[PDB]
Amino acid sequence: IDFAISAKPLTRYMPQNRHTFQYRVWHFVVSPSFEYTIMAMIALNTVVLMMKYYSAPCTYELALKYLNIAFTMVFSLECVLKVIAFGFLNYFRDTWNIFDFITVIGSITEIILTDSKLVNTSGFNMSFLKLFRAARLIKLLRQGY
Ligand SMILES: CC(C)CCC[C@@H](C)[C@H]1CC[C@H]2[C@@H]3CC=C4C[C@@H](OC(=O)CCC(=O)O)CC[C@]4(C)[C@H]3CC[C@]12C
Ligand SMILES: CC(C)CCC[C@@H](C)[C@H]1CC[C@H]2[C@@H]3CC=C4C[C@@H](OC(=O)CCC(=O)O)CC[C@]4(C)[C@H]3CC[C@]12C
Repeated sequence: IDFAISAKPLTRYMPQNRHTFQYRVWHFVVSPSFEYTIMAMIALNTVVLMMKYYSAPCTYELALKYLNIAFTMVFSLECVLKVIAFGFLNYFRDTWNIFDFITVIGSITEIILTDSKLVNTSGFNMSFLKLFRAARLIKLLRQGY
């Protein structure tokens, strides 16, 4: 029970400036119209991962392609909305953000390499990049405790 040896610090992410940007976005990030509106985008994104099936009409496969993009942008827009509102160094210190950073930087590059302008050759395969967009399911584990 004597963990008073640690756990001294608290939040300490206050910008405390009423600043032009930093205390304009930080107010947006906190005070849920964002905490529940990103807990709803990781709720529909765990439904477009279950909606893949075998022999889809090729316009079902296309609706999922443009939905996956429409969640990657939202999750990437989240990513550059917390480097701004918290600062770069205070962002990469929760370990639940450098997880959400990796999944988005790994799913941004899944959209590109499976698109044109770059070829899938040189004996290296983009099949393992599907794990990065199927790892957004673990973002639901965060609201366990
Ligand atoms: C968290 C959950 C409760 C929300 C929604 C998830 C499931 C209820 C949905 C998502 C994807 C669906 C699947 C998507 C595709 C198919 C193929 C489909 O096969 C056909 O094309 C034949 C008949 C048909 O068109 O449904 C049969 C239903 C099934 C398995 C669906 C069953 C219901 C699933 C699992
Ligand atoms: C974004 C989240 C909430 C996913 C839930 C959306 C689904 C309710 C939508 C998205 C893609 C839709 C599908 C896209 C393509 C088709 C093929 C379509 O078959 C056709 O050939 C008709 C017209 C066409 O798409 O060319 C019939 C409807 C269906 C199954 C749609 C049914 C409704 C779906 C599953």
